[PDB]
Amino acid sequence: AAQKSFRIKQKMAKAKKQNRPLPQWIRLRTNNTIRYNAKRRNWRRTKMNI
Amino acid sequence: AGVKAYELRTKSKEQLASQLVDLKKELAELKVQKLSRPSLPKIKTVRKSIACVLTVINEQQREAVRQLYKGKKYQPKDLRAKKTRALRRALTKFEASQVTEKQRKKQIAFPQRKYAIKA
Amino acid sequence: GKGTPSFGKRHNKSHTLCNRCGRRSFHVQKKTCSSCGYPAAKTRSYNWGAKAKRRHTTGTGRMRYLKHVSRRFKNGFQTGSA
Amino acid sequence: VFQVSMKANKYQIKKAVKELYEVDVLKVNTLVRPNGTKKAYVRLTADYDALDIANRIGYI
RNA sequence: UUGACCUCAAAUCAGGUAGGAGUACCCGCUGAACUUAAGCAUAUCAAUAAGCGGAGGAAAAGAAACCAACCGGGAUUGC
RNA sequence: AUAUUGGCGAGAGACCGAUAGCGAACAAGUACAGUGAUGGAAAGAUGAAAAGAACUUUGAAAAGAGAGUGAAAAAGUACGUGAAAUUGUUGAAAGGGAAGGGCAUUUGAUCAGACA
RNA sequence: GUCGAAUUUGGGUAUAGGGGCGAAAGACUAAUCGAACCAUCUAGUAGCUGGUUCCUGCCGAAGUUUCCCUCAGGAUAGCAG
RNA sequence: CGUGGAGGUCAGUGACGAAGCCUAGACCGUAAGGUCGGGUCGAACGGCCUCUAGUGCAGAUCUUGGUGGUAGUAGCAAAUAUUCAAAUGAGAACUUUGAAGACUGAAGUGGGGAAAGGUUCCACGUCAACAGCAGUUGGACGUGGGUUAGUCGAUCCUAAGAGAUGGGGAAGCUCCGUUUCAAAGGCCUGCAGGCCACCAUCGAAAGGGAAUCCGGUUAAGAUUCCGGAACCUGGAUAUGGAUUCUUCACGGUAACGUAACUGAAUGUGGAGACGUCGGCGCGAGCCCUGGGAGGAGUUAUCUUUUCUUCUUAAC
RNA sequence: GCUUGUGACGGCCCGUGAAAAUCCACAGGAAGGAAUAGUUUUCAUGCCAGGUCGUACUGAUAACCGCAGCAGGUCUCCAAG
RNA sequence: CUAUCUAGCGAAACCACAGCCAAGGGAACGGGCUUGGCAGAAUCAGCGGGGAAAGAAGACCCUGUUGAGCUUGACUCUAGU
RNA sequence: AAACUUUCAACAACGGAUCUCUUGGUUCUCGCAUCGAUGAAGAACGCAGCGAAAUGCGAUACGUAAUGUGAAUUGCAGAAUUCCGUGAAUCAUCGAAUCUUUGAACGCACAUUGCGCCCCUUGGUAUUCCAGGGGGCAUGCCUGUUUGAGCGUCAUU
Ligand SMILES: [Zn+2]
Repeated sequence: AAQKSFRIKQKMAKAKKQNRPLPQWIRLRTNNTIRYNAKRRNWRRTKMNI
Repeated sequence: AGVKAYELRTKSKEQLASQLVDLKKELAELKVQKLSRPSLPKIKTVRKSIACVLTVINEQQREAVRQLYKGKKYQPKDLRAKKTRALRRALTKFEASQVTEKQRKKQIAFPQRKYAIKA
Repeated sequence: GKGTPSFGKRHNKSHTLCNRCGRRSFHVQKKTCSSCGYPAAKTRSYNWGAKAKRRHTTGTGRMRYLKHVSRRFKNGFQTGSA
Repeated sequence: VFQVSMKANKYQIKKAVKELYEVDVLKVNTLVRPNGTKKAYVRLTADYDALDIANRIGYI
């Protein structure tokens, strides 16, 4: 919020890295079951609660 | 492959420090190369080499300290056995076997005997 | 008056993050975590909250030290090496 | 421009730079990027060429 | 003046220890009501659940200020 | 000697078998909700093996049509089987403010059963 | 309607459930208030409402007595098997 | 009669096709149901004597899931309003550019921010999904980039107030109190000297608060970057200047004045530090406006005309 | 003239309209001080450093809460003719 | 501006099956039943009589050997004093 | 007669029932006793060549060392300095180390990546200032050590 805790910003980078799709080389792994990330987040729809 | 601790354990503190410095330098250069090129897994080996070097150095100091406190009353807390807390307290073999003198006399006079029932 | 327009007056977090429970449960004005109980030394637990007990109790995490204890006990708390 | 540990500070950074690269540092600016890293802008003195040292380092 | 004693203090003194976790079982403490009574207040649920303290690998109890009244038995615990 | 839904390591069952059985057979106390305490999911199956459809053609492309692999594509990542409600096409048939049904029979379509 | 005071308001702070606050309406207390929210006891109990899964055969009722803080229910006798 | 499962038995059936499903094809049974034929499908299953049970649904405003008529219906109607042409692209009511008209009309549909949000900001690519039409566009999707401080804030101070300590109550998690019935230390000169003391701590991105402005710059950043010019704090220090033989300055009647011009504990005082309303004066900015110097606009006619630049920070 | 700041005044009150950190001054007279020189760092000049975290963007008829790109609600500064 | 017609999009309540009436009888007001009147596809915009229309396990009433709030010289206790 | 409505079959659709399967659950019996200030459980953050998570680890970061096996891993590339070797593997085992910031949590605090003090050492002229590095600074209780107060109290100068 333009004057924000560093703890907060730490978590921001965390979420920024956690918001992405799968690398696709995993889908070719032997005996995989993971086609798409199930834990993604978009700011429009759902929130973090920080 | 890379380096081996059995080759390093014959070396000294100074040679090891130089080795470590060289490894960190090389690692820095490899990080530069990693963005020049798509992928660079030679960096893993030097990363693990650093770990092995630090392990050996730590071992040297630790064993030096151990032989320094060889057979002393108070050893350092990071050098005592860890066994578990309740044991690090609990009685010793000595203290457990401590016995009053009355009980000593009764034990010696009348210990349990070996006997058998046939005839 | 109390619903949809009133709920627009909500921008004052009554709770922050704990350093202990990591939850958005640290009350500010009260300075307590209604899940961890920090800054009390006792962990907050209640029998009637058994679901809650097992949401947090050992098993729920990494067990950085403990997981190796059965190995050590099985060995008999070894010393040295081969 | 450099990526730096979060526990760092300008003094340490300055020091380490002259150490590693044999340079006179004019000044330093820092920031914490949104990606959870420390970006470090570092001005040199006029006695040096940031460019020459960059391709000395092998990034260019 | 000097030297003791008693008491109480200090010290980042030397060395030690307690905290918290877990808590199926265990020793305690505190402690209800729905309920049942075809109502309900005693009573019951219950000396329970909830709440608090503290342990172990088992605990606790245990070598009789006992059971008895028989011709007497003989630590404790459990079936 | 006794207690033990906890912890660890074993071994078993006239148990449940993916709407069951622990809430969870899968990145489940996860996702998600709630200021908060707390609440709390759904979600299994190609094939022996991806051999996961080379190439051609139409199209902007998705895709289709081909071709082709494979035991099978009536196994083509919406994939084991693949039900019903429900819907499309085809075919047959009826129909004046319901439909459906019992007895009886015509008419129509279909069908078994007897001998050397 | 009021619009310069008993004004309006942000932010911080205090007050917590038989408790709080209340220029008093039983009003407000996170869309919840003649007793908040969450979990538990708890599957609380319920003479009351609803529901209660396959066939055939054989038999075949009662709504009346007596007592009950008993009258939408029970026990008992009777009918039935 | 039938379902799940168990013991036993048919030296039971079966990949040359098990169960499962469909079948206005057939057969048996009063019936519960059983059997057969065809199609599909692909790995286990049945008959009989017994045993065992979480054992047979149309209902419970039952539970979970799914699909329907309603129905291509209701309806997508506030916030004055759009239109032409090009480019793009497969494709343009809606993208871009351009041109017209129009609005908000500064109490703005502008510009900036606190709370909150968290990368949405920016670039490229990109339309399967969202944007209740559309979609070449996007706060979308995909990948990357981007947030620079001695001077801004936090950091410090304390307010309402919370909250340790000594202590006391409490079986107890804990409760009370924060000039507390406490043996509560640090100030200068290893030590001798010497003076003081209600001494936790937290509590304001609006209160108090040391100090920075300009011009430029990016796709996206700037009082943070660049160029230039300042300031403050802290610490080092050395040259100058000043003062002294009357050692610790002189002038002014005084108000006071100066480039400096000793001054410990200790004490006193001040600034921090402060309501609101009224009108009056002063200044800054803005508004209006005159001449002159540039540029643009109108110019059938008129208009010595309409508009616009003429600025100067902190220190 | 508008916005604004500001000064001195006046009215108002049973209301007289925070605190502390912090800086400075004064009273004081401890102490230490010149001549071959000695004293002074609130005058000037001169050298070095100045850490940590925040800094993008919106702030709303699309970035906040209202299950949503909801005609709602959300505190504030500038404000031309 | 709507409704209306069109391009595109695209729900919902409700739904035993359904949808022409009279009289009778009936749980004493039937869409169905009995006797009669009648009866021709598919329908469109409106329309607001009926569908004892939907909304909601009636808030009035009675019951329940179900409660709660409040009161009180009710029964029984109680912190306090 | 079409359409439309309705029924039946086929084929295709919606949907995921049924059947078969099952690295799961549940229940029972056995056996054992091992958390933690020598810093736990738990939390947050970050770590891979190419990862979002799960999993594992902690700046030595899907791990280091030692031991055993004895030549893999695997989605791609890279390796192979080997493959009769003190030597592959996400192997197993595990006794030696690392063990971010926290957490009972221990310098003080904690919506702060906030502000101090002691020792040693290093740079800047530096005992005094700044910075870096290294190590330390909780409370209560016990045992004792040293220093200490009290006309509490003894003996003598
Ligand atoms: Zn917390």
